[PDB]
Amino acid sequence: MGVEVCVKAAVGHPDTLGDCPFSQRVLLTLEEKKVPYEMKLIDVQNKPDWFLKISPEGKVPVFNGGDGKWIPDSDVITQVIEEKYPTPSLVTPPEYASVGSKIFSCFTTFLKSKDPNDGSEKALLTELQALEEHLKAHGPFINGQNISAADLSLAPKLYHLQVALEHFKGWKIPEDLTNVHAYTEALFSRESFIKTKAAKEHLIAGWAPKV
Ligand SMILES: [Ca+2]
Ligand SMILES: [Ca+2]
Repeated sequence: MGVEVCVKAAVGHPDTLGDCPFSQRVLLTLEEKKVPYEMKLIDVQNKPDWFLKISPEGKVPVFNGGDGKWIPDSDVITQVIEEKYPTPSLVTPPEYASVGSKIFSCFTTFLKSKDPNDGSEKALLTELQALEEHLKAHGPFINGQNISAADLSLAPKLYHLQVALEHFKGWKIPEDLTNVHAYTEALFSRESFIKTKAAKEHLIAGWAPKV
C-alpha cells in the first residue's frame, strides 16, 4: 500500500512540522528517493489514540512501508527504505559510517553548558575538525559526488547546531573550517532540506526549556 510516516509537530503548533532531527532524516530520505508518502503530524504533548495504538510507547518517528506495520528507529527505517527503493542509492560505505557521529551530542552538551571553561567547546570543535578533514579528503558529500544516508542523518543535526548555538550563545562554526561551511551551505539549500526543516523560531522554542 501507500507509504506513511508519523513525525513530530512543532510545540504548540499541531499542524506545523517540528524540528525532530530523526524524523527529518526519514523525510529527507523519502524526498531524495522521490518516494510518494503521506506525512502525519503528531502533537507529542497531545497524542491521538489512533497513534498510541500503532506506537504504544509514543515513539516518533514511525514508518509504514505499506506492509501492514509501523516501525520505529530512524536507522532501521532508512535501511528499510533503502532496501525497498534502491535508486538513487543512498548507501554509505561502512568505513564512513561514524563520520561526525559525536557532533550532535557534543553540541547538546556545549549548548546546555553554563560554564565557559568546562571544555565542551573544545570537544565540539574537535569533532567539527574531524568532519573538516574527512570532507577535505573525500568531499563534497560524505561519500564523494553522490549524496548518501550519512548526509541525511548528519544535516538535521548540523542545522540544530548552527541555529541554536548562534541564537543562545552567539557562537558560529569557525570560518577556517571551510569544507564544513561549504557542506552545510550545500545541504541546507537542497530542495528536500528546505521542504522538511523546521522554522527556526520553532527549533529555538524547542531548545529554550532545555537550556
Ligand atoms: Ca499549527
Ligand atoms: Ca526559518
